[PDB]
Amino acid sequence: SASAVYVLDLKGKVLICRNYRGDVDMSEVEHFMPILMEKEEEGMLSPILAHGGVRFMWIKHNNLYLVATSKKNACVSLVFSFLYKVVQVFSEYFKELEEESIRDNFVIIYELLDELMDFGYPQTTDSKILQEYITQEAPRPPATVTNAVSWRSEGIKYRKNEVFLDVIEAVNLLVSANGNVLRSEIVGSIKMRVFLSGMPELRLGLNDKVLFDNTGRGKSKSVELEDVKFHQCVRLSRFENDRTISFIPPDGEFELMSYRLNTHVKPLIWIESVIEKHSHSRIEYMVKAKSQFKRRSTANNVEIHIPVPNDADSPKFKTTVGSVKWVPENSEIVWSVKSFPGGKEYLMRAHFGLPSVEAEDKEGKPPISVKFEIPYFTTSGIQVRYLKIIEKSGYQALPWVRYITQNGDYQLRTQ
Amino acid sequence: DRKGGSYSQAAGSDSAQS
Amino acid sequence: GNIFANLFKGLFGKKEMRILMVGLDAAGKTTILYKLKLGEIVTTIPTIGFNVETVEYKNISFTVWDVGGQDKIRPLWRHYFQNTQGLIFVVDSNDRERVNEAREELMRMLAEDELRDAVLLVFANKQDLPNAMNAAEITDKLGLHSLRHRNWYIQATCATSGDGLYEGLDWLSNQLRNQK
Amino acid sequence: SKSSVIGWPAVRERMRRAEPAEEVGFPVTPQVPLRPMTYKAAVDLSHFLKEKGGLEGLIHSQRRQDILDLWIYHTQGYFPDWQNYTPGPGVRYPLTFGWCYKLVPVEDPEREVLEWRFDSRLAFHHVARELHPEYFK
Ligand SMILES: Nc1nc2c(ncn2[C@@H]2O[C@H](COP(=O)(O)OP(=O)(O)OP(=O)(O)O)[C@@H](O)[C@H]2O)c(=O)[nH]1
Ligand SMILES: [Mg+2]
Repeated sequence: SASAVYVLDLKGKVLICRNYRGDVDMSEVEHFMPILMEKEEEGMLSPILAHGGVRFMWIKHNNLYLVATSKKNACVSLVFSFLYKVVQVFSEYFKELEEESIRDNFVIIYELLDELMDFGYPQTTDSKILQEYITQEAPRPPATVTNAVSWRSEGIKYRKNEVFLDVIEAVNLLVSANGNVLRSEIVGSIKMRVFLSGMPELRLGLNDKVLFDNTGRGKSKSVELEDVKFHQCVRLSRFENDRTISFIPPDGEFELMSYRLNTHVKPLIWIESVIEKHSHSRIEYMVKAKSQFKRRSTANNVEIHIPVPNDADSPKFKTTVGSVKWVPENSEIVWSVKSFPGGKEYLMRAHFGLPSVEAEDKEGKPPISVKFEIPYFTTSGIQVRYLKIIEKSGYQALPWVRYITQNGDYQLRTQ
Repeated sequence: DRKGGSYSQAAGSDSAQS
Repeated sequence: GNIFANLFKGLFGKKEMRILMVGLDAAGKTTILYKLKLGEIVTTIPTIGFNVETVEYKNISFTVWDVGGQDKIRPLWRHYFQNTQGLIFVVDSNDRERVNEAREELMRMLAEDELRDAVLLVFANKQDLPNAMNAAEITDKLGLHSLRHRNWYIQATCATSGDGLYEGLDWLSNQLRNQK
Repeated sequence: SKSSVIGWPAVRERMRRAEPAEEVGFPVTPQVPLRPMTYKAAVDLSHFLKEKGGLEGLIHSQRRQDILDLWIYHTQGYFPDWQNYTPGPGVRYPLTFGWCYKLVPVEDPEREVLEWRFDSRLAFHHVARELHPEYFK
C-alpha cells in the first residue's frame, strides 16, 4: 500500500516521483536523505525507513535508491516486489540503469509508471507485453493482459522454431577457517530463450528423483532438488498433481524453473593456503589449489581471489600455472587461471612487504573466493528427459539446451 | 561453439515411460 | 495422357483425405471438433443436427463431419456413409450404462457392407475423471480385436487438456497415407 | 549399426566376465543427443541382442545390467532408465514398452536367480504397464 513511489539520485535529488494515493505529502522526501545519512552513520540504516507516521521502504539501485513512501500498514513485501518489477522493466526498456536515461526518457518513463501501478496496486508487469502498449518512439491494449495467458503474446510468427536452454549451475561452498565446509548448497538455474511461432505449451520432463520414484524408475541417477521454483507460465496445479511441468514458454529469454538442493559431494576445487606473515617484516602465501572435479571437464576462467594485506606493497608471486595479479583497488591477490584441467594442482608462493609502523585499526580477514566456471559439467547429475512442444497448427521444433557449471557462494574462510 | 558448454538438443518426452 | 500436373501438385502436397465424427451425445464430439479446428474448449448445445468442418494438418485437409448420438439421429448416420473415406468413433467411458449402447451402435454401424474402406478410429473421450478406464479395458470390453479386416487404433484424448490429439492425427495419416 | 555391432562382442565379454552376484563427475559428450530409448529403438535393440546372442539366458546381475545400460547409452545416447524390470517375485517384465528382454526365475525376490529371456509379446503386450498402472500413469 505505497503512497508515492519516487526515484532519487546520489545527491538527494528526486529524479522522478509519481504519487499513487496521495496520502503522503511530497515534501517528506526531503527528510529521507538526512534520515538515511543518520541511519548509515549510526548503523541503523535499513531498506525500510520511517519518517514519523510515514515509512520510506526502498532499495538502492545502480545509481539511485527507489524510495516509495507509504503511510498505512502496507505490505512491505508487496512494495519490494513492485520495486523489483519496476527495476526489471527499466532494465528491459533501458539498457543502462543510470541518471543519463532518467533525464532523457521521461516521456516513456512517466507513462510506464502511470500504467504499472494504480492506487498503489500494480496490475501489469510483463516487459514484453508492456512494450506493445507504451512506446518511446497509442493503439488498444493487447488481449494478453486481459486474457489468462499474460506471458505468451498471441500471433507471434517466426521462420524457425528454436528454443535455447541454459542449465546454469551455482556451486556455493561455505568453508570455515578450520577446513570444514558449512554451507555447501547448489542451486539449479534453468533459463530458456524460447523463439518459436505461436503459443506452444511446453511439457518439461527431467530426471527428477521424485518423478522416478513415482513412475517406478527410482534406481538411476535422479536429481533430488529440495526446492523447485517454477515460473509464472508453469502451472502449479500440474506440478502438484503428478510432477507435470506444463507451461506456455514466452517469446525471449526467461527463467522457467530454479532448482535448489543441498550438496554432499567433495568440492570441485580444494585450496590449501598458508599465511607466513611476519610481524611487520614480510608475508608468505603458500597457496595450493587441488581440482577435485572430473578430469574431462575444464574450468574456464578460474579466478581464485586471495585476500592479500591491505597495506602490503612490493609483492612478488611465485606460482606454477595461471596469471597472478594483485589489485590495489580490491586489496587481494587474484589467482587468475584461463583454463584449469580437472585434477590440476597449482602451487603458489606469495611474498609481499609490510610497513614497519602498525596499522591504527584492524581490517579483518576477507574470505578467499574462487571464480571457477567449468562448462559442460552437471555436478548435480540432473539431465533433461524431454520437452513436449505442442502447437495447435503443428510444427517440428528444434529445442536446444546447454549445461554450464560455475561457482556461486564458493568462498573459503580465512584463518 | 560457445563458452560454458555447447548447446545440446532436447527430447520431447520420456519415450521409455509410455 | 500426361500426368505432369499431378506430379507437380504432389511434389508440394496434394492429398487431403476425409474423416467422420460419430459418437453418443455429450461425448465430447463437438468439443473435440472445436479443439481440432480452433484449439479452444467451446461449449455448445447438444448436436440436434450435425457439424461439418475441415482440419488442415500435414498438408492434408481432414474434413470432419460431426454426428450426434441422439436416438432419432442414430439411424441418420447412414446418410454420411455415402462418399465417406474415414470414420472416427468417440467412446464415453464415463457412462457405464451407455457403454453397452455405444458398443451396440458401433457394431450396427460396422455391420454395413458399404462402409468397408473406412478404418476404425476409437477415441478415448472424457479422459478427465478417475472413473475412466485404461486404453485396453475399454477395447477389451468392446472387443475391438474381433473386427476382422478392420484397422482400428485406440487413442485416449482429454477434452480439457487435448493430449493425444496429435498422436491420433498422426496415426490416422499413417493409416490413410501409405507413402513417405 | 557398425558401432553397435562392434560394441556387442566386447559388451557380452564384459558381462560374462562380471560375476552374476573411482572417478567423480558427470561428463556429457558435447553435442551428443540424450533422450530416453524409444519403443521402436528398444524393439530393434532386443532383436539385435537376440540375433547376436549372449543376452538370452544370461544370468541377471546388477553389475551386468548397469554395464549394458552404460554401453547402450554410450553407443546410442539412450538414457539408462528404460532397462527396468517389474518387481518380483516371479517373472519381471520390462518397464519400457517395446523391449523384448525380460527376467524369469532360474531355480525374497532379491535372492531369486533371474535370467534374461527374449519375449516377442513384450513389444506388443504392455505387461509391465498392466501390472503397475500407477507406475505407468
Ligand atoms: N468438463 C468436461 N466435460 C467433458 C469432457 N469431455 C466430454 N465432456 C462432456 O461432453 C460434452 C461435449 O458436447 P459437445 O462438445 O457439444 O459435442 P458432443 O459430445 O457431440 O455432444 P452432443 O452435441 O450432444 O452430441 C460436454 O457437454 C461435456 O459435458 C471433458 O474432458 N471435460
Ligand atoms: Mg456435439
